[PDB]
Amino acid sequence: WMPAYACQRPTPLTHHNTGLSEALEILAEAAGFEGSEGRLLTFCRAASVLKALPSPVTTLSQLQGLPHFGEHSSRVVQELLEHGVCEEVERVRRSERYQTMKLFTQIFGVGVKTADRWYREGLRTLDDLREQPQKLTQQQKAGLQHHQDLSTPVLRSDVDALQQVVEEAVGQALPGATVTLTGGFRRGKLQGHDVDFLITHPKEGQEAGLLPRVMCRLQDQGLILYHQAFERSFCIFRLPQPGSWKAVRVDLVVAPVSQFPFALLGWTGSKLFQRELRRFSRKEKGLWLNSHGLFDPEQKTFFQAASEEDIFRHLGLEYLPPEQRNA
DNA sequence: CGGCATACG
DNA sequence: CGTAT
DNA sequence: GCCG
Ligand SMILES: [Mn+2]
Ligand SMILES: [Mn+2]
Ligand SMILES: [Mn+2]
Ligand SMILES: [Mn+2]
Ligand code: NA
Repeated sequence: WMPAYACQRPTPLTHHNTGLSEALEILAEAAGFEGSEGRLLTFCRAASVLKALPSPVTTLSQLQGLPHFGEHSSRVVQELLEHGVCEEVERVRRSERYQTMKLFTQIFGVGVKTADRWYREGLRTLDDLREQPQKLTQQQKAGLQHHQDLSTPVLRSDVDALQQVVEEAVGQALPGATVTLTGGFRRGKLQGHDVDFLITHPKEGQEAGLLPRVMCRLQDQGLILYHQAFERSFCIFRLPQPGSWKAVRVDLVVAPVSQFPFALLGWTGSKLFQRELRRFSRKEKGLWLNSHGLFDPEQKTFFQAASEEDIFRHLGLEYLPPEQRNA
């Protein structure tokens, strides 16, 4: 009843087991802070299974047979059902290690390995990081300088205003080029931590050199606070606000139209959905999937897709619209 | 036992 | 390493 | 942590 891959089942944005999935995702996050990507994946998968169930779980017996639910994840659910709280989860929640790792890794430019080094060096606050600016890359400095704004949820009004200015810069840089909203907002989310845009042109090859031209034109309009030939740009915008402005993270990607369905699929997510889809592709169908194409390593050929639907079908998967990819 | 998605900057 | 989904 |  429950397939093992997240790409084989609908996962809507609103589901019926937020309490259980949120607890399992704390353990997944903590597993990553300690350097166990395997444990992180399992806990993420178990949480995602609960998001795909049609009703709330109220008895431990409702977990029998579900993939990715073993002794550990079942004990967590069990404790939550009986006592409303899981000791392990609360221990992690309150721990200085978890709180400081979450604080540091939330910084744009800081990952687990960087945050772990700083923690081992005794650092605990953002001010501690500001004290010693020599130990900061230019990317981390931008992330730290705009951390407050970047912690404010991005709203749909922000998306619409951002798309207008991106579309204007793109149109000035290359007539006929298009801008597609991707990421969580394409999956139907009402908030987010950034905005993701995918850019192409209907005539293969015309998009060459586009992203630098777009960035220059945004910078000349005073819209760029930070950015780094390139096809992916992880920026921070200076988004006008009534009488003021706020910093917003914006990802711009350029793809040739031949790759557009694969880039759209990859950049629409969710993150777990794409990992599971790529694992399914390779492990179950012997095909290599990424945001550029779908590769057959035996024939040494690429699958010519015209749409996301074509990709799902070539993989033998029932099509899922973006709003059902919230694994 | 060993894998666990797969790229670009 | 960081980033992205 | 779970599973092929
Ligand atoms: Mn008990
Ligand atoms: Mn996003
Ligand atoms: Mn993004
Ligand atoms: Mn993301
Ligand atoms: Na980070």
